[PDB]
Amino acid sequence: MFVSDFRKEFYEVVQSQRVLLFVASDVDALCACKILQALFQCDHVQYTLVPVSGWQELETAFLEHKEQFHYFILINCGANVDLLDILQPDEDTIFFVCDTHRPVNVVNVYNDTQIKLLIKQDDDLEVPAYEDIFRTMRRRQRREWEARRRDILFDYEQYEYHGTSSAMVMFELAWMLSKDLNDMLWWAIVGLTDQWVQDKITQMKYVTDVGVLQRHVSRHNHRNEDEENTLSVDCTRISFEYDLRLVLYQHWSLHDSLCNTSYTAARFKLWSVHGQKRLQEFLADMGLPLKQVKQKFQAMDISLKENLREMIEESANKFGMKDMRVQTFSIHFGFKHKFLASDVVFATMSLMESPEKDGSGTDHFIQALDSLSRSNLDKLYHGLELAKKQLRATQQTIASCLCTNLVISQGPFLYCSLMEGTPDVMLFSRPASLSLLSKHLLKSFVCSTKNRRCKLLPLVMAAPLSMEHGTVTVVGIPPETDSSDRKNFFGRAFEKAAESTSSRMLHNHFDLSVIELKAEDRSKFLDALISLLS
Amino acid sequence: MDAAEVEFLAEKELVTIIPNFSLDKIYLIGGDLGPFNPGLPVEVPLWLAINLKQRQKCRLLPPEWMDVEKLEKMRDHERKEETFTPMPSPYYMELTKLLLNHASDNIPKADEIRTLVKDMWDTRIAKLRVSADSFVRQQEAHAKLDNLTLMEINTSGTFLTQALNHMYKLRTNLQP
Amino acid sequence: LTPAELIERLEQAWMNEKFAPELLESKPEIVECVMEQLEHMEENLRRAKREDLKVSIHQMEMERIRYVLSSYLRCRLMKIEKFFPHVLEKEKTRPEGEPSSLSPEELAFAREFMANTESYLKNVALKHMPPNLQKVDLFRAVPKPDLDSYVFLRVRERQENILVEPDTDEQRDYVIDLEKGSQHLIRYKTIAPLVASGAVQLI
Amino acid sequence: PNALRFHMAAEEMEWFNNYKRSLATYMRSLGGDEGLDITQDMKPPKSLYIEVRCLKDYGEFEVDDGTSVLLKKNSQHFLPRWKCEQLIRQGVLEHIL
Amino acid sequence: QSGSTPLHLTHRFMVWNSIGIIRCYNDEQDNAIDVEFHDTSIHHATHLSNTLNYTIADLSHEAILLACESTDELASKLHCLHFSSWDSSKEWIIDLPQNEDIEAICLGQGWAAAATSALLLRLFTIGGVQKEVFSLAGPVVSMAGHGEQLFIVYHRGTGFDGDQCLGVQLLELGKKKKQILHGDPLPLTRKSYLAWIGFSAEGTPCYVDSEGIVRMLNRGLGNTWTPICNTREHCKGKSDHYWVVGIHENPQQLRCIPCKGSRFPPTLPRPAVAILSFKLPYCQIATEKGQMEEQFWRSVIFHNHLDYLAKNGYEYEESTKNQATKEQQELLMKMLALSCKLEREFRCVELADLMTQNAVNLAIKYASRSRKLILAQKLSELAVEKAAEL
Repeated sequence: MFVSDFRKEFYEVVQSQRVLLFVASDVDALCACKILQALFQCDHVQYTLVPVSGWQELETAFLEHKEQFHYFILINCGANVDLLDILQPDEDTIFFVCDTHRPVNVVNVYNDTQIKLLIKQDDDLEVPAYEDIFRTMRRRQRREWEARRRDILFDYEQYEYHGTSSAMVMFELAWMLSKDLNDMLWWAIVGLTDQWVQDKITQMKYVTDVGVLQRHVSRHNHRNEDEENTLSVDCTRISFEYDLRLVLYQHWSLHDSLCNTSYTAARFKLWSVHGQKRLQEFLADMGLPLKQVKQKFQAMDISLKENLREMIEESANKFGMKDMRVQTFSIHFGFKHKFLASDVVFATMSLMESPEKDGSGTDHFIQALDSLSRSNLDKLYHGLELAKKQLRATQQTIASCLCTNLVISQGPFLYCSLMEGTPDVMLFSRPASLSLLSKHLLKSFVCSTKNRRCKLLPLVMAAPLSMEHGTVTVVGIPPETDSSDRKNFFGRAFEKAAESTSSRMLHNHFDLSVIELKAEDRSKFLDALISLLS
Repeated sequence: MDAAEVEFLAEKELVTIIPNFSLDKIYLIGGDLGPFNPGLPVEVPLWLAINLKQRQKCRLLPPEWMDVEKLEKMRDHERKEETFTPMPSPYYMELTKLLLNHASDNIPKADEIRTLVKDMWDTRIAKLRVSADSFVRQQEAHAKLDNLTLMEINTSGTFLTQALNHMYKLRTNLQP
Repeated sequence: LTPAELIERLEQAWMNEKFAPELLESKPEIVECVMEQLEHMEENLRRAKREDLKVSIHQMEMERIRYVLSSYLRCRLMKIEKFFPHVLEKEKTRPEGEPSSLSPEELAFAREFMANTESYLKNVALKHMPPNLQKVDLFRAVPKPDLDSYVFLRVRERQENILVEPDTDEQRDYVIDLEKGSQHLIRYKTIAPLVASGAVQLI
Repeated sequence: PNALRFHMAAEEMEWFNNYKRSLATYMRSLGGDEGLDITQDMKPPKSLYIEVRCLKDYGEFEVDDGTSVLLKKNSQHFLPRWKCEQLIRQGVLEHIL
Repeated sequence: QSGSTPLHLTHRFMVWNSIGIIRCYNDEQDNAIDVEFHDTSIHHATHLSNTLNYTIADLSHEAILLACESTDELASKLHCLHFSSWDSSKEWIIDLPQNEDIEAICLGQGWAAAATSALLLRLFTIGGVQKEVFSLAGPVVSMAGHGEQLFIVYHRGTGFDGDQCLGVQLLELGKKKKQILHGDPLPLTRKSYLAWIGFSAEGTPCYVDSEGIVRMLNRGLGNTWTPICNTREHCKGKSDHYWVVGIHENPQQLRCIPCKGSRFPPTLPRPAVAILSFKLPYCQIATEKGQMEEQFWRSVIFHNHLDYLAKNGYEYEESTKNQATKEQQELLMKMLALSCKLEREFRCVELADLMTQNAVNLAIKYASRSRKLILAQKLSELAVEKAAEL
């Protein structure tokens, strides 16, 4: 069932109870977890928090914890599968699901007693009616009904996508509880910006949600400040910004940010030998000295920093980059700490997807989660350093793939693969960073090629996972277009291709468009996908 | 004694809060408090004030002495005098730390308040340094430190007392 | 004695035991009264319901009071363990009606501690010693409290003609008057009756 | 821990056990029932509940009667301070914030 | 509007009362309205974009009410947010006739009222159904509501020599419609203007003039107006003055905000509500006679609300009436003792006339003590007369 009011029939229920949080390892999940943590700590709710990153891990943790806890909250996981089938719970347990994944599984939708969904009912949802999904001429009519059922269920389950941010949902709950702090609002903003950075949502939906959060920012600012008398410099001040699309440009030199932003790198073809000259054309059009552009931004001359955004916008317009400016937010506190929401997103993501072989992925999750609090600001800066390394490695990998021409058409989709032992393949072994790399690589490819048909294709990308088990991760990306809905069918396509091939596919990740394959299975699996997409 | 323990004693000081909740009078062992009426000021110990502010259950009001004009006058008087002047509170440094770190949003001009309190702290610790040096140089038998606060004494007193124990035994080792 | 003043006297004893070099005279009435107050309040909150703000506030005050009591008793036990032969000899020498430096529980602990330490030293080395040297008196081995230690104080009852003794030269001695609310830095041996009688607070 | 216990003499362990028994007897005798555990409350109390993180992969830990928490590594709980103080001092748990 | 601060400000209070605060501001960042509640259990803080430029507001436990002046293209509009409703359509909007202009609004239990530029008062249900309509006797100055009561003040004429010519109209919108006051002249200090109106939390109409004199409707004295506090005497220095936001009779509290050199407080840094005690303006008030009698009259005029609630069927705790009678009777027993020792036995009879005969028996025994024979006899005669009436 959908929860109609989070306050009464979710929060006031669990407020009297011991709770278990399962949280996915993504930045939106981390922000929603932080908001809910702060609420529970205000109300002395005895919660336990468990990270998870796949179905096997969630099943293991639930089997470990099922006896002691009756109330469970799943953040950014569980909505798009039958939780009762997967977990096999006792009937007295209750699962709250604040998950952005769409479409919601019909069993979770119509299970009234046990599965409760912390999902907005005014999100883009098209759930089929109950009578269409659940129960001689009567036999013929029944078989016709079953044919209708399979057709409508395939139409419902074909495309997966993402709804409103879980962090935004939790901040809505905090606002209804009248316990919303400025830091909670910042976590909500970072949660939305995670979806925008990873291209999980459309630009229109992102603009709408930014319009929602603008009102909350204005309310929080005018809560205790006006234009006549102001707060201490120590206090956090969140400001709406119509800022630049360039990544981490306030902590870098502008040259590095123009080099490693996927947008500008794809436009100017900076992987190519000619791309640096095109970048120099752009910089000379702006009139910025190269010794200033290659200097760190905080050390750049303030005469140049005065109107840099207008300069970059108006040069980008005539160079063909039509949407260089983006609606976003920034947070200021103290004298010297200034971050964009995209900066916090990249830092936390790099901490979580860090390639270091220390401890465990749960350890990297813990470092990422700690970095979202201002008492652990050093972790945030360290995450920014890791983001520098990650973005440089991303551009190196894209340059390698395009120069050696690993990205190759195979009919209805482009195909690419990373070989073992190549530079910085370890950084993209993990599925989430691989999905991000595939998106950036597809943007670079469609900006590079002259073939108008190839600009319309989706991308399938693979990389090694475990040589000892002989497995590869595989991800599927929809076509990269300006007006895409960011819906993709590769979940069901992978499932149906694997079933039609009897392939050894482990479906452990929460996105259905991310899978693990036994490596030798890839040839017949790819052939099946080619025959399927046709 | 640790600085956390001096803060623990400082947390007993009374401050005024404006609750956003309703609660009748509560009979604590150290003294009854309340009733807590929404939107009306009520005086509570500082630990409860900080706890309720952390739990988003009240707005803290600054003490009467957390005022930029009064604090500037106190700072100038402290710098002008040679002896330690009477401070507005016996735990002013700890009050400043707790109230400004937890409720800078409620307290206006918290930067000025913090800087003036730091000025007074620097001046009075300098005076205490001078007093310790004069004690050891002149071989005094006792000193008078009327207006020092407990945190100020605790910051430097362990070293000073140990040094004076050593000095006393050195100057008395010819007792027969 | 109202409970607020009971907690105030507890905190006074806590500070005085922190800063006094010796083990001060016991306060069994304070310990027992605070213990029964904590038991009574815990019972009342056990009767009360959960998810209640006043219950949490009472619990916080209980935590503070129990911290003060635990720290005070820990400091007294530190002094007992540090000066066990001397406090035991003082209890042996104590005249009738003079207040004891030890509670009955503390006295039992001190006797057990001294017996354990003596038996340890005996078994480990002091039975292996030569026959004449097998006995050593811990009354001589363990050092005494240093009553000449300098202490900060703040006076609560006015005093006059307190003798300040700088050093062994008697003719350098002088006298002072401790005015109400004043704070002083002075040797503990010159103010031991004052702190014992509560005229001064060590800080 | 055994790595430290290996450094002690047998008579030192005898003395330590006698001291522990004497200390527990003294702690019990401080009140009518259950005594007072003065080994707890080593620092002044700041908050009634704290958030703790499991450093060691560890067994089930009873919170109160039928309620208990599994101390698996990197799991994070919000629990009473007085229940978590001993495990923090032993290094099983990490107090955060 | 009571608890508002002037419209020319960039960032101002639209209403401050016992319920909460509404603030509005207009700046380059946004034009908006912030609603917040003293008890957060009532409702969460709410935020509205002020596109229609609402200027008058009122707040209740049941709903938020907003109104704007008419512009050329758009009429004056009445807007409401009935947040306490069970239905999801908690918002409703009404648009007035062309070139009719709202000039005041107020809320009550289940209804809303609006006074417009046609000298017209319009009643609405809190869900936005139009109830009855009638014409005001003059241009309004402000309105207030509490339960079934609707309190209106208007200009009954033109004042001269500093004074303002104000009339008061007090409707009851209950099971039978009434007018407790139907255009009576409203008292004021000389050269003053009306600063604040409203009700006590216990539902008695009250108001304050620009000289800081607080007046309350004395229902035990034929619905006249009794002063109950002079806020000027309570001030740190007489140039400054207090800005009232609420009144309570039990406990006796006057809720107000002190203002440093201003008629009203600044919007930031956020003010703190001060409590002031009520004080009847009696003579020789420092004497024991003055102390006792002023406390007696203060007690009874405040406890008139118990009679109003019981008469109109609203529930109340009988312990309040027990406490009121006990306090009044023990006080007047002490006053009787003082008058007895002063040997003014006719004054004793006058004092004891206010008492129950059971309590007068204690004064009879007190007069028997020390053999005040005439006083005892006349208190006995008073008790006999009271019993004869009873």
